[PDB]
Amino acid sequence: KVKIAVDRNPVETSFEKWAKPGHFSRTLSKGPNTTTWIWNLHADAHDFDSHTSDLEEISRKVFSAHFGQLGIIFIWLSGMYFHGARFSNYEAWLSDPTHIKPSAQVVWPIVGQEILNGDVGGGFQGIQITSGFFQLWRASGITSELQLYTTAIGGLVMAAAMFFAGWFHYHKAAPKLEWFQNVESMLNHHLGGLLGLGSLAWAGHQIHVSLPVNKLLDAGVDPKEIPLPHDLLLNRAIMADLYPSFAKGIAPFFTLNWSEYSDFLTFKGGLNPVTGGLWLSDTAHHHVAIAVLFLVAGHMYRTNWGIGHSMKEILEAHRGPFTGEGHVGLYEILTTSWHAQLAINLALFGSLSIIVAHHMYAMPPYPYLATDYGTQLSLFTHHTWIGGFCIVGAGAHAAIFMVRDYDPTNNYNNLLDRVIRHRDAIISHLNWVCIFLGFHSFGLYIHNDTMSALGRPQDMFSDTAIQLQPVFAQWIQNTHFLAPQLTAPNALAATSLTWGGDLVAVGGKVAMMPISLGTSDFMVHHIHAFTIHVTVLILLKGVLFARSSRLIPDKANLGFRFPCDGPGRGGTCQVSAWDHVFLGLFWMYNSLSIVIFHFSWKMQSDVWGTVTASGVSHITGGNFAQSANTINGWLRDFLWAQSSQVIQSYGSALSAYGLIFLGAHFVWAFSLMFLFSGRGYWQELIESIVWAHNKLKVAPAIQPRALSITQGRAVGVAHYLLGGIATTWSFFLARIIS
Amino acid sequence: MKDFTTYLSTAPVIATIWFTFTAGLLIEINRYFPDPLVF
Amino acid sequence: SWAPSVFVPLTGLVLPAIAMATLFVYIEK
Amino acid sequence: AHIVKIYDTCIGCTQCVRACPLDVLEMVPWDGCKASQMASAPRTEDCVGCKRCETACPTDFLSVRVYLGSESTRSMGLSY
Amino acid sequence: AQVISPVNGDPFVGMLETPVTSAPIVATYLSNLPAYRTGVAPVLRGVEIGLAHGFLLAGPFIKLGPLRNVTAEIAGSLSAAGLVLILALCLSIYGSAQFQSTPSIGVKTLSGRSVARDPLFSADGWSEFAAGFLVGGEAGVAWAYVCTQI
Amino acid sequence: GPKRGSLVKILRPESYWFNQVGKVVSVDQSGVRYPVVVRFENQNYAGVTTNNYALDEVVAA
Amino acid sequence: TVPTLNPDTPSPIFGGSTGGLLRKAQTEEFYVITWEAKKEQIFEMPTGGAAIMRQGPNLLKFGKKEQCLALTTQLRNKFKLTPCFYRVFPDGKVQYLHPADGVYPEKVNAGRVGANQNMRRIGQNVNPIKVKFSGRMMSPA
Amino acid sequence: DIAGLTPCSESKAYAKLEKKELKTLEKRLKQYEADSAPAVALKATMERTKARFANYAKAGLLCGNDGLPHLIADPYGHAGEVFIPTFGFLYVAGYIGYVGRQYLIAVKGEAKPTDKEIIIDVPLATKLAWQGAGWPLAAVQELQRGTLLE
Ligand SMILES: CC1=C(/C=C/C(C)=C/C=C/C(C)=C/C=C/C=C(C)/C=C/C=C(C)/C=C/C2=C(C)CCCC2(C)C)C(C)(C)CCC1
Ligand SMILES: CC1=C(/C=C/C(C)=C/C=C/C(C)=C\C=C\C=C(C)\C=C\C=C(C)\C=C\C2=C(C)CCCC2(C)C)C(C)(C)CCC1
Ligand SMILES: CC1=C(C/C=C(\C)CCC[C@H](C)CCC[C@H](C)CCCC(C)C)C(=O)c2ccccc2C1=O
Repeated sequence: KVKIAVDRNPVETSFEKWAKPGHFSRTLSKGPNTTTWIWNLHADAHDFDSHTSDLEEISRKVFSAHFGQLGIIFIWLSGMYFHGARFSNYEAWLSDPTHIKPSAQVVWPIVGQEILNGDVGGGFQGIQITSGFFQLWRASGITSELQLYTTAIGGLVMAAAMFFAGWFHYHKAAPKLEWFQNVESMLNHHLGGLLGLGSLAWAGHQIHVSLPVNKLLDAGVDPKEIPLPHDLLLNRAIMADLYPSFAKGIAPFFTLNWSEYSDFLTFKGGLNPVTGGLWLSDTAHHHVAIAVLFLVAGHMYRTNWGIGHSMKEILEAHRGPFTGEGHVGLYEILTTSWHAQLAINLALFGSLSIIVAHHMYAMPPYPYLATDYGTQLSLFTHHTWIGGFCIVGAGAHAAIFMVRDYDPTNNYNNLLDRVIRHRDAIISHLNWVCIFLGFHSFGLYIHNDTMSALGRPQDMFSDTAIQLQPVFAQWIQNTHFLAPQLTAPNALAATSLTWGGDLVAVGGKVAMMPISLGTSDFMVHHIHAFTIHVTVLILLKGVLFARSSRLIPDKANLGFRFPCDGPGRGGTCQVSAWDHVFLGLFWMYNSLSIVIFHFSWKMQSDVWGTVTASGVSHITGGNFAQSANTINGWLRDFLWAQSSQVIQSYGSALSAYGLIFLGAHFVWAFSLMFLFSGRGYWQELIESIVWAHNKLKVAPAIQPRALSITQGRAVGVAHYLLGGIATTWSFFLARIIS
Repeated sequence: MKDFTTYLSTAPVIATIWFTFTAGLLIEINRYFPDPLVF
Repeated sequence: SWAPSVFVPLTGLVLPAIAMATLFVYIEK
Repeated sequence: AHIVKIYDTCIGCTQCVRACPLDVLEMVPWDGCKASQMASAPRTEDCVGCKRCETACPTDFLSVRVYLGSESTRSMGLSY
Repeated sequence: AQVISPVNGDPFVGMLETPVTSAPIVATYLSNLPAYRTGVAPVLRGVEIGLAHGFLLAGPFIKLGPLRNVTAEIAGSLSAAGLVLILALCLSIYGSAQFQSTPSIGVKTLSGRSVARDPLFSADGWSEFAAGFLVGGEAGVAWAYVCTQI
Repeated sequence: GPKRGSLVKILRPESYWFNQVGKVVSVDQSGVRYPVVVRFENQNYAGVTTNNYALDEVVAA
Repeated sequence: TVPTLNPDTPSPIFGGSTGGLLRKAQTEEFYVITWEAKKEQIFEMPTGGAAIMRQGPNLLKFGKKEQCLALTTQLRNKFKLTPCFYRVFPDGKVQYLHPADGVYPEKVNAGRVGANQNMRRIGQNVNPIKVKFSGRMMSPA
Repeated sequence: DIAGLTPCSESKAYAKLEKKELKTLEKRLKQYEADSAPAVALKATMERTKARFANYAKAGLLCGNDGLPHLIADPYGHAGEVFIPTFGFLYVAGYIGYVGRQYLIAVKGEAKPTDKEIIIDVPLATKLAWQGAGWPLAAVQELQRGTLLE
C-alpha cells in the first residue's frame, strides 16, 4: 500500500543548537581542547551515518539537504539571468552575433581593475563570458532583457520555495522510512513526471516560442520588430504563415495525420547553415519522441494496483550457473543504504556528463555555438571535468558502503560474495593489462622521441613512416555518412559533419568539418584507455579490499577514513580506502588533462580556422598529425607555442588570466609541501613556536596542533587539483579568446 | 535571541563581519586617495 | 674505429652481463 | 624480530594487551601499582611492530615501547 | 549443479577450480606439454621447450628491424639465437642460486598417493634444462632461416 | 604526600606537562611508587587529561 | 592445565576464495583455529568472502596469525564464543599458542613471569655513546 | 642624484611612459562616441592615469634609466617613501597583536577559556579594541613593570 507517511513536528526550530558547534556528535559537543577540533567539526559536518544509527533521521536529513542544494542552485541560475538582463551586451548580441563578443560581467572602476573591461563590442566595456548563456537565450527565443529580469525574479522565488520546502520537510512534516522506500513509485514518477512531462512541456516551449522566433531572427528581421511570443499564441495567423500545418490545428494530431506536421517536426540533421547549430525542428521532434518514450517507461513498476513489476521479483529471478544465487538480496541493500545508491548514481551521472561534453562537441545544439570557440572549449572541458570528479566519487562511496553497510549475516548477497572470493584475479589482471597498456602507449612516444633524436624519421610511428591506422573507427565513420542513404532513409543529412562531408561555415569561421583520423589519434586514444584503466585499478582495488587484505585482515574495523596501522608489517602507509580515492584523484586528473589537451590541439589544428578563396586556413595549420607523435611535439608545438598569448596577456583585458596562470602554479606547487611531508616535523616546529608564545603570555587555550595525516593528504590533493585545473583554465581561455 | 547573538558572535561569522569592514576601509581609502606609493 | 668498435660493446654488455651475473650469485646463495 | 618492552610506569589498565593483533603481551601480577598488575612481552618473535599497543597506552610517557629491529618472515606480515 | 566448486574438495586453499582451470580437457593438454611430464629424464624436456622459443623469436627480428628496408633475415637470424644464449645465462644463473640440498615439489597427484618427486627442481635438474634451452634454442633458431631464406 | 586539590608543578622531564601545573586528585596511601594522581586542564597528544607521578616528581607551588 | 588435543573435525561451509593458502603453507608454517559454534550463523572471512559456520567443532586453515586474531576477536566480540588456535609445520609437528596458559592474555593468570620488563622510567635510559663497541641497544640496561 | 638615478619630475623615459599609456587609451576611445558610457571611463582613467604621473613628479621620487620610480630606504630627501610608513605598520600590527594579547589573558582565568576563542565575547573584545589604541605606552610600562615575560 504505497501511501503518504509523515511524522508531525519532530524537531523544534529555535537557534539553541546553532549556538552549539559540533552538537551533532557526542565527542565534538564537549568542545575543543586542541585546534584539531576545528577541522573535525567541518570534516564530519555532513557525515550523518556516524552521527546516528537511525535510518529515519538520516533519510530526513538527506533530501532536506537536497532542498537546500536546489535552493542554492536556483539562486545561482537567478544570478546569471539577472546579470544577463542588467550587465550584458545581449541585445547588441541579438543583432550581430558574428561581430560581438558575449559579455555579462562588468568591473567597478578602482585599483586599475578597469583594464579588465575589454573591447567586447556593441558599445559596451567588459569581461567576455564563455558560459554559453547567450546562445541558450537565443534558443529559448529570448529577445529582450526584461524577459531575463522576469526569469531571474522567478528563480529567486523558486529559491525561497526550495528553502521553505527543506525547512518544512524536516521541522514540520518529515516523511517516514516507509515513505523513502517506495522505490517503484519514486522511479515511475521521476521517469514519467520529471523527465517525461519535462521534455514534453519544454517541447511545448520549443514548438510555440523557439521555432517561430528563431526563423524570423535567422530571416534577419530586427529583434525589436519581431512579434512577442504570447501574440504567437493568440494570433496563430503568424504561425500559419510561418508553417502551414497550424491551419488544421490539433486535428491532424488526433486523426493520426502527423505527416502534415512535417513543417516543424523534421529529421533533417546536419547544421542550420545560417547559424551553425542543429535545427530547432529536429530538437522539437526529438523532445516530443523522448517525452512519449519516458512517459510510457514510467508505467513499468507496481504501486497501488496489482499491475506492474516488483523490483525484488525481477532481481530474484535473474540467476544462473557461474554466479550461483545471482541478484538475490540486492533490493534489500539498495533500499537500506544511501551509500550504495550514491555509488551507482555518481558513476552513471559522471559518465553522462562526459557523453554530454562529446555530444555537445560533435552536435552543437544552440545557435552560433560552434563558431564561439571560447564557449565550445570551455563547455567541453568543464563538463569533461565534473564527470571526472563524479566518477571518482562513485568509487569513494562504493568503498564507504563496503566498509560501513555490508553485513552478510543480516543482508546477504552472493554476486558480492563471489566478487570478494576472486578479487585477487581481478586486481592482478587489471595490473597486467595496465602495464601492457602503459608500455604500448607511452613506450610508443618514447620510441618516437628516440628515433626522432637519432635521425631516423622513416622508423617513427607516423602517417609518413609507420602506419597505425584506426581502421575500425574509419569503418564506423564510413557507415555513419552512408547511413542517411541506406539504414536511415528519412534522414536528410548526417547527424554530424565530423562523420559526413558538407563543411558548414558561419561568418567566415568554420562551424564544423570532417575530422581526419590518423596515427597520432591512434596514439592518444590508447593513452586515454591506459589512464582510465589505471584509475579503475586504484579505485576498484580500493573498494574491493576496503574491508580486509592479506596485510590487514581487520581493516574493516579501522574505518573508511584513517591514515595507517603503523610502521609494522614492514610499514603500512596508505592502506585505507580513502587513500585509494586519494591516489585515484591524481590519475583521474592525469587522464582528464590529456583528453582536454587532446581536444584543444585537435580542434585548433585539424578543424578550426578561417575560410578563404574556396579553401581553409586552420588555426595551427594541421601540425597535429605530424607533431603529436612525440613528447617534444607536445612540449613545443602545443605547450610552448600556445602559452604565448597567456604569457603576454599583461596590460590587456586578459591580464587576469596571466595572474591566475601564475597563481595556479603557486597553489599547485604549494600542495607539494603537504604531500611530500609529515606532521611529525610540523608538530615539533609548533612546539618551538608555542614556546615563543608562552614566553610572552600569548599562548592559546585551544592547543595548536598540526593537521592529521589524512587532512595533510586532503589539503595536498585539493591544492594539487585546484592549482592544476586553474592553470589549464587560465591557459585555454586567454589562448582561445585571443 | 541570546542564542541567535552567540551564533552571530561565532568565530567564522565575526571574521567575515570584520573582514568586509577592513576590506571596504582599504577599497574606500583607495577610491578618494587613488594610487599611493607615498603616505 | 679500431679501439671503440671493441671497447664500447664490451663496456655496454659484457661488463654489466657478468657483473649482474656474479653479483646476483653473491646476493641469493 | 622487533623488540617490545614494558616500563615500570605501567598502571595495568590492560589496553595494550587487548589492542594487540598478534598476541605478544600479557598481564602478570606485580607489587608496584594500584591495579596490582603489570604488562609483559614474552612473544616478540610474533611481534609485527604495528604500534597499536603504544597508541593504546594511557601513561605519560608511554610505558610500552616498540623498537623496530631485525626483521623476520612473521614480523613482515607475510602470508606467502 | 554449480559449474565452479572448491579445489579438489578443500575449500580453504587459495584457488577456485573453474572450467577454465580444471576440466576433462586442459588437464590432458598441459600434461602433453614437455615441462609438466613427471616420469621422463631431465634432458629431453629442455630441448622441446628451448627449440620452440627459437621460432617465436625468429619471425620478429626480420620484418620490423632497421634492415627491414633493404641483410634483413641474416639480421633477424642470430638475434633470435641471442635471447636463447642469455636465457641460458638467466637459467644457469637462476640454477646457480636455488638448489643446494635435494628437491621441493607437491609430492602427490590429484589422486593423493605419494608419487616419486620430479627432477624439474634439483642440483642436476635445471642444468640439463639450461643445456636443452641452449642446444634447442641455437639449432631451433637456424631452421627459421633455412626455410624463410635458404 | 600533597594535600588533595593543591596546585603542583611537574618535575618529570619526559612528561607532556613538564614544568607545567596540575591539581592532585588523590595520593594513594600504600606501597605504590607513583601514588600522586594529577589531573590537568589541557590534554596531551594521546587524548589524556590525567597521569600518575612519584613524590619527588611533584612540587606544590 | 592441559593444552588442546589436535583432532580431525569438519570446516564450516565455504564456496572458496583466492585470499587463502599458497606456497608458504607447503614449505613454511601455516595456522589452524578450533572452536565449538552452537548454531549455524555467518562470519566475515578475514582473507575475503562470506562463509556459514556449522554446529559442533569447526577448524579453519590460515597462513598468518593476524588472520586468526582478527577472526578470534570477531568470533569473541560478535557471537560471544571462545576459540583456541595453534600453528602447524610441514613435517607434521604442531605448536600450541592461544590461549597459551588457558587464560587469555588481558586478564591475569599465575605462572607467567615478566619478560622484556625494564624497571625504570624511559628518560632514566643511558645515552647511546655508552652503548657503542658491542651488539647491544639503548633499553636493555 | 642618489645612486646617480634621475628625479621623476625631470626624467625623459618617465615622461615618455606618461605618453605611451595615455596614447594606448586614446587609440581605444576613437572606437566610441563622446556622449557614450565607456568614453566617460576611458576619459576618467586617462584623467586619473595622467593625474597619477603628475602626483609622483610633485612627490619627487627617483626614476631610473628604466623610466620607473625606485625607492630609498635608509635616512633626508626621501623620508616618506619607507621611513614614515614603516612606523605606521609597527603601530597597527602592534595594535592588533597587543589587543589579541589582552583578549587571551583576559579570558585565561574563566573555567573554560577555549569557548571564548570560538564564541568570542564581542563586548569584551570591542572594549580591548579601543584600549589597544595607546598600546606602546602600555607595552613599554608592562616591559618596565615586569609582567610581560614568563
Ligand atoms: C528556466 C527557469 C525558470 C522558468 C521556468 C519556466 C518558465 C517553466 C514553465 C513550465 C511550464 C509552464 C510547464 C507546463 C507543463 C504542462 C504539462 C506537463 C501539461 C500536461 C498535459 C497533459 C499530460 C495532458 C494529457 C491529456 C489530457 C488531460 C486530455 C487529452 C488527452 C491527453 C492524454 C493529451 C524559473 C523562473 C522557474 C527558475 C529559473 C530557471
Ligand atoms: C631603522 C630602520 C632600519 C633598520 C632597522 C634595524 C637595524 C632594526 C633592528 C632591530 C632589532 C635589533 C630588533 C630587536 C628586537 C628584539 C626583541 C627581543 C623583540 C621583542 C618583541 C616583543 C617582546 C613583542 C611583544 C608584543 C608586543 C609589544 C605587541 C604585540 C604582541 C607581542 C606579544 C608580540 C632599516 C634600514 C631596515 C629601514 C629604515 C629604518
Ligand atoms: C605546513 C604543514 C603543516 C602545518 C600547517 C598548518 C597547521 C596549516 C594551518 C594554518 C592556518 C593558517 C591556520 C588557520 C587559522 C584560522 C583561519 C584563524 C586565523 C586568524 C585570522 C588571520 C583569520 C601540517 O600540519 C602538515 C601536516 C601533514 C603534512 C604536511 C603538513 C605541512 O606541510
